[PDB]
Amino acid sequence: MAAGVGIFIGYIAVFTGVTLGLLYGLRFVKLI
Amino acid sequence: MAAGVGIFIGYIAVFTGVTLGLLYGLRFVKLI
Amino acid sequence: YPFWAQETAPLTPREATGRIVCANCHLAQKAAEVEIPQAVLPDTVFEAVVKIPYDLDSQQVLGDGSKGGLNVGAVLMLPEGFKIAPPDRLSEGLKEKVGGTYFQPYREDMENVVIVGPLPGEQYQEIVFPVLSPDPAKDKSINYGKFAVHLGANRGRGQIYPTGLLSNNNAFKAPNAGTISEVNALEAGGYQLIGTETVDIPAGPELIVSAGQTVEAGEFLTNNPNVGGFGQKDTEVVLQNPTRIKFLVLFLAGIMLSQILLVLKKKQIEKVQAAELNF
Amino acid sequence: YPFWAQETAPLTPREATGRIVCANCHLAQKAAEVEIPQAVLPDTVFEAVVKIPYDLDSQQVLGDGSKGGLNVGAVLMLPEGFKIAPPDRLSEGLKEKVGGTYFQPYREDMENVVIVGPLPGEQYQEIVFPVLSPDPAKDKSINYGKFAVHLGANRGRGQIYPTGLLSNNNAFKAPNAGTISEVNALEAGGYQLIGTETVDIPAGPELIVSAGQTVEAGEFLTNNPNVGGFGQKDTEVVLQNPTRIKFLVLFLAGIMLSQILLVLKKKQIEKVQAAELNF
Amino acid sequence: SKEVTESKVFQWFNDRLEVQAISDDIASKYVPPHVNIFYCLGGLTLTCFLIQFATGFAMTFYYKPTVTEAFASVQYIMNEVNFGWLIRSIHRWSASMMVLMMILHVFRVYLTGGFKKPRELTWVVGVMLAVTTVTFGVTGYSLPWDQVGYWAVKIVSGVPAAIPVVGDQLVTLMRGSESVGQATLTRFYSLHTFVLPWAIAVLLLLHFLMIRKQGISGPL
Amino acid sequence: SKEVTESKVFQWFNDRLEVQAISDDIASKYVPPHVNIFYCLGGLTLTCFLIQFATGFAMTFYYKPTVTEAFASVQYIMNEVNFGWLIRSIHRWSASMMVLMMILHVFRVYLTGGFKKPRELTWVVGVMLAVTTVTFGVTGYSLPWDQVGYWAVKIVSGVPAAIPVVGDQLVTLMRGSESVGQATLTRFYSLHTFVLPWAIAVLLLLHFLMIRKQGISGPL
Amino acid sequence: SIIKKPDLSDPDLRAKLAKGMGHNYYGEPAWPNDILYMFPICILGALGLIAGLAILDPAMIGEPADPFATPLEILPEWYLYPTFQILRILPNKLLGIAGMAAIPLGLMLVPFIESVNKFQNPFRRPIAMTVFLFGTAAALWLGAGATFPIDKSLTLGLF
Amino acid sequence: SIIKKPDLSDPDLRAKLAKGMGHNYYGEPAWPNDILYMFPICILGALGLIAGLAILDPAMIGEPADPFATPLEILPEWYLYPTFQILRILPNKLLGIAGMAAIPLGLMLVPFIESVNKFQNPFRRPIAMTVFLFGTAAALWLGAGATFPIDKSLTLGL
Amino acid sequence: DVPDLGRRQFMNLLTFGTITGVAAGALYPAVKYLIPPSSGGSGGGVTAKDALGNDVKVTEFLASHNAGDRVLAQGLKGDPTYIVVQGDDTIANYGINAVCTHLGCVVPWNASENKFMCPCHGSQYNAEGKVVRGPAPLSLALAHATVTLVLSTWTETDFRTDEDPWWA
Amino acid sequence: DVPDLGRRQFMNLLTFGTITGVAAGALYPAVKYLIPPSSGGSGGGVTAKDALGNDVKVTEFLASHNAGDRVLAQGLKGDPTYIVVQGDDTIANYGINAVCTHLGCVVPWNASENKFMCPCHGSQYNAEGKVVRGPAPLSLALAHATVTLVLSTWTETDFRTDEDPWWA
Amino acid sequence: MDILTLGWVSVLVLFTWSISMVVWGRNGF
Amino acid sequence: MDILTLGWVSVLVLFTWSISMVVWGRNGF
Amino acid sequence: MIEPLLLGIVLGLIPVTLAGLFVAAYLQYKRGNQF
Amino acid sequence: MIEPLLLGIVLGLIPVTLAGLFVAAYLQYKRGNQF
Amino acid sequence: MTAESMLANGAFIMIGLTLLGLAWGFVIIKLQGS
Amino acid sequence: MTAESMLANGAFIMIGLTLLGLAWGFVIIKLQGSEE
Ligand code: HEC
Ligand code: HEC
Ligand code: HEM
Ligand code: FES
Repeated sequence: MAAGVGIFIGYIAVFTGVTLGLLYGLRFVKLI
Repeated sequence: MAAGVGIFIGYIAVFTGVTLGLLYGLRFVKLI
Repeated sequence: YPFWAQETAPLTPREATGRIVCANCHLAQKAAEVEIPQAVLPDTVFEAVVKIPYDLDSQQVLGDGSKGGLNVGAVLMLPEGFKIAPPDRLSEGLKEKVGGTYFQPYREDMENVVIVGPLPGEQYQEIVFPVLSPDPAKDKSINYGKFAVHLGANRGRGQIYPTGLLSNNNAFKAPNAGTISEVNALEAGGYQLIGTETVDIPAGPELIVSAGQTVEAGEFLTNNPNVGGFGQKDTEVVLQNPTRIKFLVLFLAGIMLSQILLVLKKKQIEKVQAAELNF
Repeated sequence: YPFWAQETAPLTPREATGRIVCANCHLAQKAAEVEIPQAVLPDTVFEAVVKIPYDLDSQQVLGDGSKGGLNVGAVLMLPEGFKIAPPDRLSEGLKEKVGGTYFQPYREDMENVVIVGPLPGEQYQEIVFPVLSPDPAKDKSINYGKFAVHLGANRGRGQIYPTGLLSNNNAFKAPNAGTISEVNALEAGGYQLIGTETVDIPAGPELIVSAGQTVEAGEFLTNNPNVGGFGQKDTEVVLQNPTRIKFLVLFLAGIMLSQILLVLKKKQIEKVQAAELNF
Repeated sequence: SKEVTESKVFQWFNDRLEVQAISDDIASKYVPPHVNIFYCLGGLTLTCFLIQFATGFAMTFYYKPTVTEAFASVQYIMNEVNFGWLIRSIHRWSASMMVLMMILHVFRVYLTGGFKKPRELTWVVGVMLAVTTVTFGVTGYSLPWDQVGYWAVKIVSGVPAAIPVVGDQLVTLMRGSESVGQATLTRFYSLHTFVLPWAIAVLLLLHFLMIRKQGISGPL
Repeated sequence: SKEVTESKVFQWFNDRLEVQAISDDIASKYVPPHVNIFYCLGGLTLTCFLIQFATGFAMTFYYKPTVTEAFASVQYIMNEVNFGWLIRSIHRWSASMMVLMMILHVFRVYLTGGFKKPRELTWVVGVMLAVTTVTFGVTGYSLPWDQVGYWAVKIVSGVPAAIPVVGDQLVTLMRGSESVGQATLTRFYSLHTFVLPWAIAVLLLLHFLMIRKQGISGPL
Repeated sequence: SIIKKPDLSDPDLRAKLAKGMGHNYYGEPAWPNDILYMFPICILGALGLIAGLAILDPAMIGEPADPFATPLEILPEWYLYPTFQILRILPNKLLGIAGMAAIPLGLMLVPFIESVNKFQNPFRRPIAMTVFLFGTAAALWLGAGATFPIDKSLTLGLF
Repeated sequence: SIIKKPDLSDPDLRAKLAKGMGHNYYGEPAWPNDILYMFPICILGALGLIAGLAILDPAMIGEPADPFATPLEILPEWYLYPTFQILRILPNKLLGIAGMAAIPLGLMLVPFIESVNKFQNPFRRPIAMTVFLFGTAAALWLGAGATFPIDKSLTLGL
Repeated sequence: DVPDLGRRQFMNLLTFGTITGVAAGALYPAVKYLIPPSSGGSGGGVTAKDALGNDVKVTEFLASHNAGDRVLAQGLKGDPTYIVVQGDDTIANYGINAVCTHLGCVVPWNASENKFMCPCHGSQYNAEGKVVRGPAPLSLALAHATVTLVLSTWTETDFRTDEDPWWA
Repeated sequence: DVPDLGRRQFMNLLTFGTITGVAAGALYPAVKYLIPPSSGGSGGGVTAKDALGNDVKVTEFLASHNAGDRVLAQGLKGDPTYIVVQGDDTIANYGINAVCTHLGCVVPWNASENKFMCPCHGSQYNAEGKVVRGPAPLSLALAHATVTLVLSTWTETDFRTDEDPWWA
Repeated sequence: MDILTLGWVSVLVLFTWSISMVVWGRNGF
Repeated sequence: MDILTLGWVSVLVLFTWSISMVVWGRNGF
Repeated sequence: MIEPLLLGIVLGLIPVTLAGLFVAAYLQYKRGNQF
Repeated sequence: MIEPLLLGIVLGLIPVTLAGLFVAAYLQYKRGNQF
Repeated sequence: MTAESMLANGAFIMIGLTLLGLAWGFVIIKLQGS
Repeated sequence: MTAESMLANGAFIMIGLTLLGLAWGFVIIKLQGSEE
């Protein structure tokens, strides 16, 4: 309930980071 | 197998007769 | 005989595999037919015609060793509630048709399974069973519907007695291979074959293997004089409810009246459509 | 006491209706709660806190008749395979937390059902059971899944002895209606009452029905001195397989990646459509 | 009403769902003169299936699909339940008549060139419907758990044991166990009452949709 | 593959069945700006039913609807069958989430005026769908034949007895007998696996046909 | 308006007729002439025939299953008589499986094997008719043999 | 593309809009933008949540049914908590049946009772929203009380 | 010269009324099938069955149960019934239907307080079935024990509430 | 720039391959669920069952059969296997699997002809199981019947056809 | 006056009459 | 750290992320 | 089990249906089509 | 029986869905439509 | 019928009844003409 | 998260996570820009 908050924050951060990375690296290579 | 033939003949005759009677009666009373 | 089936299998003549226990001793298999009505009404007497066919010009060997005619026998397993009609209820025409044939219930309270025989085959190749159908209206443990009728019929002598011994109405074999070379009539039609290997051929069969020849192991020493045989057959009989048929007739007549009315309605709509075209 | 439950119901402390046998002699009803973790790992020592709330200041009539404190006791029916962890498996913190409380398996091979008590309720408001979850990987008779943990906890003196004789911690009732019209203290705090009416009252309860008046059939003659009660709490615990959670996390991460890729594909298709309209 | 002749409350539905669109769609099709009495066969198959959908439905209220009660439940239907004999016998006879009508429908379709271009997919889905109907019959033959049905399933289920590698796995999959027992009865009841009704419904939907789209075949 | 892009072995299917027609019909629909995330709820309800159609399907291969084998079959699914715990738990959870998504879908429909004219029939069919799902869970709550399900049915099945005229007759009709037992289990299993799946399929077809015909409701 | 002639002056109907479709656009109207008045006739006929067969020849309960006793005669339903026959006379069980599985797979190739000509009349496709007649005769012969001892299942008795 | 504006110059579309229908003819295209790319997102989310709940909170087996021993607390599924509560608190069992059955039959009259006004926004339907909020609160209160003894079931422990 | 609305409606009525008669004659068997068959015996032909479904003999109750105990057995209409031991004998002339008259739960016995206490809502019945407390509207039914066993239907007037048997 | 056919096809591949991976990960439990559980007893450790499902007791099995009598009982994988009484003892070294090798019928034993004769088509076996007549392609499977009853899977060389066990 | 004969004949004539009515209503074979 | 917490968090983040992806993909709420 | 009535129905309906189909095909063969 | 996690999910998703629907209604009520 | 072994008899009856159904449909068609 | 009873906590978490999911969707919309 407490370390779960940290895991939630890290999990959201990791998936937001990979979302933005895929978006910008696929728009960069004109794929999307 | 023999009286059955008679029953079948009579039964066909009866239902054909009522069929024709209904058809000609409804033609007579302008229902058809 | 049927009572040997009563003694060997006293609970029922039909095993769980559907095979009548008469085949344990009667080895040959031929045709045996039963003419049962497709449907019978409750509390009505009907004849079951058991045909036990075999040519009347073929004579089998007898126990002593001489040849002679055959004797038919049968077991008819009817559905529960059916039984041989008493002489009081069956008609005079059926009375002269069944003759003086004797039927036993094969067991007490098991009157649906009726045995008969041995009867001579010269006049009993066709046996009439005056079966009496039960009425589910009086008996509440009996229901209408389709049920199985089993039959097992035999013509000749059996190969094996209830004590396991072999009759003379079969082909005899060798215990093993050897050199017998000893054929002699044992004061009758039987032989005593004795390298030295003990075997006895009864008076019935006739030796086929020549003396002084090295016979194989388990080979036919004599021919097979089994003229008769045992054959079984299962059919189905419908214990029918007359009320069912009455309501069925009413239902089908209503269906056909509906069909006629449908065709008349189509004719009326055809005339209406022809009017709508010729405006 | 729980050993009286072992004697009254030597098989199971629970009936098929779900009621714990404790309520058979503990007529009152109170609140009892258990903090079982929703999910536990196999072969993992975990604490189950059984709280038996009652007011510490409130005092009940003792066995002799005087007021006194309340002793608490409980039965915890852990799922099949669970057991109180042996002192060696407990960590130092948990060992210090549980204290010197003594637990019993209530039966042979029924170590999952654990009784405790009587314990002084002044300090044992909460009793920490050091439960040890089983290991389905080793124990082939135990499976992972959600199981029911029943709890029956009592804090007051029982009303009925194992022989059926009532205790003094209850309100007494007249058997029938009568004008008993007599009170006499039997050289102690416990007075006795003497149509023909025979009612005896120990030193526990206090009278509310005056003397020399009509007593109806079955009315509360005395005050109800019970201040405690017995309560049940049916809860659930999940014996969880860590491999299931690992594969669940992997599967959900795959789902989230798939959703991200679906949104990216939608963005690409929107980009394509925005140019196809620019014709 | 023939399709729609004279209605006033019908406007409430027509303003919302436009039922007259369905009316004018149904009344726009025509039956060509080359349609014989033999074109009624496929629909008859459907009729029989509907009976199987009906009388089978009823028999699901009393049949117990377990090896200790399947035979008992069947004879309870036949003897104790009101008109249970009629429902069960209708189910059997209409299964047989479904297969017969389907065979005659195949004969008609082959003998009128109803499968040729552009009706290849209709014929393929028809063959799949035929396989589904045969599966209905096979899985329903063992449901009574009488001796004939039990031995028929024990024979047909051990047939895949001839395939060299995947034979044992296939036999186990069809039987639900090593041998024909309770698992086989449970799987066959699920096939007969759940799997195959939905499969044949999907196949019938495809079949009828293709027939509706492409119409009936041309004259011979 | 987006809608249709460069499908050219596809000319066969388009020539026979003209499936470019349904392709263009599907691609001719638009989603208005006012459609927010709450319009995904009803579809989620359907999603849940699809899961219930699958996992429940699977549990028909191992569950035996008999009072002497129902509970044992359920515990056999949980303990012995591979991923049987997963299938059964998914079934229960997706039943609960079906009903929850249904309630949220009703909240969306009412709080967006989606039931107003001309969508009264859609709301009526939806209420019938809700009744079907509620009775679906009612019939399935006792299939395990544990204490909870058996006693819940024994409680809810004797309720109609308060009706004076046809009370006990209704109680006997739902229970399949005078008392809750094997007949009740068989009838409830037939309702759960056969009757109500078809009823809810027909109601879902009507619901979706009305929605497709009339489209989504107007902006708020 | 009894029969509507095909309007060949319609380009869409002409295209459909060239493609093989469009035969549901002429003749008697489907509704209500056929679907409403002729379909229920066949429905009621089927219902009456099946109910009469059920009443006059009710289904038989049979004997309870015995895993230890094989019946003398075991048979599937009638339509499985040929395939069952293929199972019991073919010595190679793999060949029996192949023969049983080649019926559904061979029947799906009929619209593609016979895609050489657009002739729908049987008298204009004699090879197809010979193959179909041979297939019907073979299926009926195997089904008849399935009700015979395995020795006589081939010749059915031989006169 | 981005969005298609409603073509009000179209007569059929305007007629549909006047009738309340025809709203699926403007905005973002349904395929593949939403049906092919947004629907699978929700389907995968629902499947993942249901599988996660199944793994982290499996379905318990229970105890075999005993016709002679009713359990201490018997309850239907959560969505039957309100109606079951009605059965508990209405002493007239016929009235309890009527009240339980008036929910599905009472909802079927909602589109016809509220056919007075064309408005769809909740803030333009004061009486309808008052009734809806009162009914939702009452249903939640009955469902919450269903998990209480029949004594304090009307106060939720006050 | 053509069928107008009236004649067409009359022909429709005739044709589809005959079809509806056929349909009713075909649906009567289906409805009669879906109604469970009456095979519970009779009101006086239901014996006392145990948990396993076997009848409990009156002779067995000696040395098998204590004195004054009340034990559950299958009774009239299948619902559980408390067969009462009278302490000296083994049974009585009546058996108390254990199904609660409020909702339907089986009411357990409570020897200590001499009352039937429903565990779901706390309703109380006395040692003979009469309502004492709780939300129960009616009193527990009575099963007339016969062999001293068969739990026939008790139709004699109530010896508890002084009225006709509500269960009958 | 606009994503051309190649880029859109690659992006489709990525998205729907992740979709396919998730779908396969979800379907693996579904496929493994429909596969029957690995609970077919034990290929070498299952005792002998009678038609009533009970263990057949050797003491009951002894002194209950004649010399050279073969009665079949449930065995390996539920297949009926004959437990031969050779005349002196009540057991033998081997158990002949009654399930025929032609279709799957259970061959009965005729002690009259001292042979296993299939009833379905007339396949015949010798006293030990070696094929001598009929269309049965291979010989009847054997087992190990040991007690002092447990029958285990046969692995040693076939003492009848002089070959390795085809069933294995 | 045989009831079994009456039922069999009724079924047979239903088959024949259904065929004949489909032929008559559709006005040809 | 914990594994039960890890699974619970995974399910919770899946719920949150499904909502977030539906919102982002449809470009608003 | 063999059902003689069902097999009789099958063997009476198959040949006559085939004969009728061939007769209808012949009748359409010896004349023209609808257009 | 009572399932606490499921009841928590229900009691969390009902009010938030109602509040979100009312908020979306308010946002569409303070603003116009497309046509 | 009231006679079993309805295989050959059943086949002949089905053939004859199909032919008679066709024939009687045509007979009624001919007799219905005004 | 490895608690004992998740009725109140479950409801609060569900509400908070729904709101957070909407907020994070809008955050990603803001952080995706318009065109690079
Ligand atoms: C008895 C007189 C007949 C005749 C002449 C026909 N059938 Fe049927 N039919 C049924 C169904 C479900 C369909 C498919 C519906 C669809 O295509 O969506 C058909 C189709 C036909 C056609 C072709 C219609 C078309 O549009 O191409 C024809 C010419 C045809 N049938 C002839 C269903 C049934 C029945 C259901 C109970 C019955 C009875 C019949 N059909 C009987 C007949
Ligand atoms: C072995 C125990 C047998 C059983 C079972 C059945 N039969 Fe038999 N039968 C058997 C033998 C050894 C003999 C001949 C004995 C002798 O001393 O000759 C017979 C004879 C008959 C006959 C007479 C044949 C004739 O006289 O030519 C009949 C009619 C007969 N058996 C009938 C019969 C039937 C119907 C059976 C089944 C119920 C049956 N037998 C069983 C040996 C055995
Ligand atoms: C299994 C049950 C149900 C399923 C699968 C389902 C599914 C759907 C779907 C997919 C839609 C399209 C719009 C959307 O998704 O929001 C919809 C709309 C609708 N639903 Fe349902 N629903 C179900 C039950 C209900 C219930 C219980 C009601 C009402 C009590 C209802 C009434 C409606 C109405 C009126 C609409 C149209 C609203 C509009 O167009 O704005 N449905 N439903
Ligand atoms: S199993 Fe077929 S011949 Fe023996």
